[PDB]
Amino acid sequence: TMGNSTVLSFCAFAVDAAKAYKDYLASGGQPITNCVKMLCTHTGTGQAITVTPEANMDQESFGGASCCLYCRCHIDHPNPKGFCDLKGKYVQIPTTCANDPVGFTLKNTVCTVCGMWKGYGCSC
Ligand SMILES: Nc1cccc2[nH]cnc12
Ligand SMILES: [Cl-]
Ligand SMILES: [Cl-]
Ligand SMILES: [Zn+2]
Ligand SMILES: [Zn+2]
Repeated sequence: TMGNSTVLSFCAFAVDAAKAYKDYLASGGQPITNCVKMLCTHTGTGQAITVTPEANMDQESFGGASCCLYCRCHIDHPNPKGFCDLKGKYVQIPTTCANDPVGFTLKNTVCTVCGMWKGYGCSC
């Protein structure tokens, strides 16, 4: 395995950190590990990003910042404000994707209607 520090350093100093990690994953690289898994009942709302763990039976709940490429790389977030959607919150990851929470949050978008992940929880 490359190891978390080797992967995160490679992405952090890349001109495009998101593309560096996606290309690394596509190459067969081991996902970033040591995301902070939360103790929960799996009876929550199943919403994507929440003040407290909200995993349903089809999700795992994690500490938000631990699942954010930009937080883990200690680099600026790519928006005008440099605001992080995940920091200080809990993130629900479909169990089928929970081996790679950083890649999941990087690649996916929260539905502004139901507040669930588009293409997963979202039933709009
Ligand atoms: N997705 C899940 C549902 C119920 C229990 C579980 N323990 C770990 N993941 C779980
Ligand atoms: Cl580590
Ligand atoms: Cl979901
Ligand atoms: Zn972040
Ligand atoms: Zn929706």
